[PDB]
Amino acid sequence: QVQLQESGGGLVQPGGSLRLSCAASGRTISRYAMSWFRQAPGKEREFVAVARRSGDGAFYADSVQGRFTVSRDDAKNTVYLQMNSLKPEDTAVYYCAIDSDTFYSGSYDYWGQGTQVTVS
Amino acid sequence: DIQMTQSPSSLSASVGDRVTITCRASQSVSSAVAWYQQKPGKAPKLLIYSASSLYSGVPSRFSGSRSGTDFTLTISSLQPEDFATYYCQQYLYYSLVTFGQGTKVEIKRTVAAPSVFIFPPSDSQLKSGTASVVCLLNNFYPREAKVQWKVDNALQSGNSQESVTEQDSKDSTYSLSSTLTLSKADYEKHKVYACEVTHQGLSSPVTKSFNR
Amino acid sequence: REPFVPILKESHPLYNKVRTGQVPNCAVPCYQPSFSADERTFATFWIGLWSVLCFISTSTTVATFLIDMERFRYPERPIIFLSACYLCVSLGFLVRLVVGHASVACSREHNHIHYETTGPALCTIVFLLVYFFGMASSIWWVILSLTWFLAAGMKWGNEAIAGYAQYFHLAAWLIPSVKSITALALSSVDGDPVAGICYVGNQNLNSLRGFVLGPLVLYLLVGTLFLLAGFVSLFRARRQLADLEDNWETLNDNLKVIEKADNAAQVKDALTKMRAAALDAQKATMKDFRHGFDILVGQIDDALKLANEGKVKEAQAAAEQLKTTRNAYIQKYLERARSTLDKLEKLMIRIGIFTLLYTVPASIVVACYLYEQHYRESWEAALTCACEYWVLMLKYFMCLVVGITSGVWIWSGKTVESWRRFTSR
Amino acid sequence: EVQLVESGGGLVQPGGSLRLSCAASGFNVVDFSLHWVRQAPGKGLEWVAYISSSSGSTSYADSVKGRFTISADTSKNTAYLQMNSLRAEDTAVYYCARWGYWPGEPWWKAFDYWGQGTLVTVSSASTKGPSVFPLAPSSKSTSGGTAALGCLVKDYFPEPVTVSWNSGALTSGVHTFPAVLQSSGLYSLSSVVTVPSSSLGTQTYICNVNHKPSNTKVDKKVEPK
Repeated sequence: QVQLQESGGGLVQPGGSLRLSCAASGRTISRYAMSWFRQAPGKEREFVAVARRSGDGAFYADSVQGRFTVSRDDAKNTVYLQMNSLKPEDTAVYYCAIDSDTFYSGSYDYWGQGTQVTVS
Repeated sequence: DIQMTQSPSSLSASVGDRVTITCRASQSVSSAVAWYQQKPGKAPKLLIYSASSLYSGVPSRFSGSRSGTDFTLTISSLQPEDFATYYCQQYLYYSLVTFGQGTKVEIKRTVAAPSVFIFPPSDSQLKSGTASVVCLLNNFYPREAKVQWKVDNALQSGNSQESVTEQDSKDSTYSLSSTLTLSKADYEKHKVYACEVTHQGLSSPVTKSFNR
Repeated sequence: REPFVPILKESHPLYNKVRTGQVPNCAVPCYQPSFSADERTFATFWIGLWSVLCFISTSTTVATFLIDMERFRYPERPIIFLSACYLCVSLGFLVRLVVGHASVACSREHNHIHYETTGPALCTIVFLLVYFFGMASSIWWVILSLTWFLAAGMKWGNEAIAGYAQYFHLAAWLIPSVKSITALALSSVDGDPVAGICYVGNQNLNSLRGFVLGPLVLYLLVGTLFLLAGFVSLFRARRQLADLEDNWETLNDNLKVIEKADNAAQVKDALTKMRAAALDAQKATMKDFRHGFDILVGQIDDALKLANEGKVKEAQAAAEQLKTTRNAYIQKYLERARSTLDKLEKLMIRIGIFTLLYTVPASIVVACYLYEQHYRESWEAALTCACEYWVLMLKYFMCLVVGITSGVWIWSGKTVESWRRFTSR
Repeated sequence: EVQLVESGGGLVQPGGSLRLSCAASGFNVVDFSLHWVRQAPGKGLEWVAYISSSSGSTSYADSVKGRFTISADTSKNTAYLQMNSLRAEDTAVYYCARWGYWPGEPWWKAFDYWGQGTLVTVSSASTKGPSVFPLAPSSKSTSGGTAALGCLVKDYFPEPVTVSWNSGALTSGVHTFPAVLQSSGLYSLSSVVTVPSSSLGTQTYICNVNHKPSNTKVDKKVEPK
């Protein structure tokens, strides 16, 4: 009974920046946690980042830690992945993804259809 | 009688960060609440007494404050010693002392996915009439994983048992182990076993399996 | 622009170094013809109408003080001197209206306006009165705000007001005297069109900064800081009195609830709120008035264990015993705690509203000056070819407003009848 | 300094009775109240009883009313807690704590000088030795990178057991888990090493168990299938 969408795009550049977004639709977020995934050819579905709900923190992967930063807006139900130091080995579609369980089990279901961020 | 609720029940925080642990009294206690540190294995220690006053001996990064009936400990700098459990405890009369739930503070670590290995029953447990399978989840972060036992979609409940280790000494990561115990007769039923696992660092559930 | 005195050089005085309009001698005529001109036909009686009122409302008032021979005292003492200043400030404009614009600041012998310190004393009279009394009035206001803060946040008492005020009243006079005599030695005094007065700043913006732009900001700021500090101290005292009263009533009412209820459970359920409220009131608190709270909480400590141990009427009697210790300490301290704040709130609010009202005109004055400097900046260089009357008439008015407040602040029929019976004889 | 000590821990049958002795060295106990604070394993703290022998003011928590009782002579400067009919929940660790009278500072301080407390358990089944079983990896369980090889110990009592991996020679990611209460009143524990590749080094690894209440020493052998 939900569907989740994202924004952004563009053919970016070696070393660029972006502020990726996923805006919720049909549903609020505040009971869930939201995680930003990736999709690079070679090894898809890989993890990037996760933000919870209660201000208790947010985690990132190894290769993207620090150079990305996840912020969350529960009022507009939109989550922003600040993308800095975009090295060209980050050629990947990006996904917004959502847990069905509030206990952070990672039960992920809904994806959307990607933001196509390719760095040359 | 009165109820003590303590909200940030598990906190992941990096070294040298700033953490706040709150506490809420059900009734209206006056300025009469304390904060304790317990490290695993030893007896607890006093840390804050009479809402905001410091006890003698403890370092001064810790602080306490009161706003009406809502009390709060804050650590401005997360020292690499202060990884333990903090309990909120009111006092009012002698026979009314109640404690909070206690929150655990944890080392921030970069998210890694589990590695999942399924071990069948032994070639000795079959002789004793009780066969147990285990599924080992190794080297991940954070704790919150979901194992699932499906003897060909026979999603068990009550025949499983699970146990994590503590946070690893080196790279700080957990290892969960789930176990299913079964009779001799109920063992060879179906023919396929698999454990299916999810975690927040897993895009898809991982199924590790073997045939009986 | 040609009717801005291009009088021929007489060599000296000033016809070689006034630099007005980027030329040797093109300067200022006596009235203001290029921003309103004929509207001055109104203004010739405009400042007249207020001025007589701003005499009368204070003319009796200091005399009313001389009827009483200091009845009201130190926390209202600088009201008398602040009221006194406006008498002379109005009196200067009275001198203007008894002589006229065309002879007190218009140049008698050289037909522009008066500059500098005149030899035969004329312009210097009204300058001395307006500047000296003006600045001194604002100094009396800011030390009044000092008295307000010392009585509100410190509450040091009228003798402690007296000991500081014996120095500070003679300290106040010095600063306007200092700035007045430095202005007079600098001789930056000059006439002002659509006034007839003798003030400063028409010569240059730097003189305006040197006399009236700076201090009027400064005194206003150091008054407002003390005022807001006193008000936030007042609100802190008000809220702490309110919560101590809350602790008292939830003590007394719940004790009465214990007195007329039964059973072994709700007695402990109420006595725990009693202990909570008593601890909360003891934390606010003097030494006997905290020791009474200590022995009260200890009496509840005596009360509660018998309720734990299955004795109900023993707990009742233990509860009843509190009343005397409530009376002999807690009640008689709550009375003075309430009475002090009530005596402050009923009077010092009535005094501090004079400050609150006063702060607005001073600000509007410095805003009017800050816009008139930009207007003069717009018009001064504007000569040859190429290729807001109400803000003017408002400024002298809002300087005079505070005086008539002393005609309404002193409104009290009792002491007016005291004046009438004293003077009737 | 002042110091506390608890004594009397161990194991009892259900429906038993026991005495715990808290001795205070340094400060005398006429001037300070003793409390008893219980921690069930894997829980928060909870409150039991107190005593304060300036007047004798013994209270109890609601869970222990009708089962627990207390005493505190000040000539021996110590306190005694007697429990009878132990429900199986009451397995825990107990602490003895100090609290000062009203008024003044030592009441405003809460419990400060805690003894380290002792553990008691509602032991229901007789003590015995464990059974040891191999957990060999499959031939299809990662034939290249890491490889997981484990030992399982099951059905033992009481709590402390130790497992040594070749009597000390391995530390490459050795994992040994907390024991869990088996539902039949026993204990079960699991350990695993993640020995990487080379056909598990083709070395017949041995899990050496030690359970001194049963003084057993099984040295089981594990190998891949």
